[PDB]
Amino acid sequence: SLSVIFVKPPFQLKKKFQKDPFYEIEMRKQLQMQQDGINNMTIFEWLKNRENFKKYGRNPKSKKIQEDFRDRYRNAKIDEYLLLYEDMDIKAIEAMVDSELEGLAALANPAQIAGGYVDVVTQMGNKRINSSIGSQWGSIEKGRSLNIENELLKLITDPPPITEEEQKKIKMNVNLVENLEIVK
Repeated sequence: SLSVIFVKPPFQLKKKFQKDPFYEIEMRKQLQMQQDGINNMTIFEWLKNRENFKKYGRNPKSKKIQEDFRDRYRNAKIDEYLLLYEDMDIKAIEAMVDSELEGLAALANPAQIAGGYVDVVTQMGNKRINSSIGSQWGSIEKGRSLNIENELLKLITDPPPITEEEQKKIKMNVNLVENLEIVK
């Protein structure tokens, strides 16, 4: 196993998300899923994805994966609502579902700057709370995602070091949710 890496600086619940209590709940939900997404990968895996994202950029395949899911999810929800509430006015249901989907985004767990190069999409989440996380991950040259890689390198290079062979068998171990910082 490995020592926990806490994200530095902590993620922030910005001013405009403090009004409605749903946003706090969602930010934890979303940071969790991104956390779980990293801790599912191996040290070598994560470090490669970050290597590639830095060297070649965003993966064009991922936007298509996501829109394809939206389209499925849209139709899936319509059927759920048709059959659950007995409204056969599929145009009404379609209107309603499309409202919901306006403030929803396919969730890349984790984002691509944060080592999720080839993500498989399966859940929807608040588009804005998702874009807050996404910018707070920072840039390649500076930010929270960088601070995770640097700390993770010191861990593997300090003695007794970790070879690629052992990198491929130790899973990531970050925490993005304990220290969530509510702006004051």
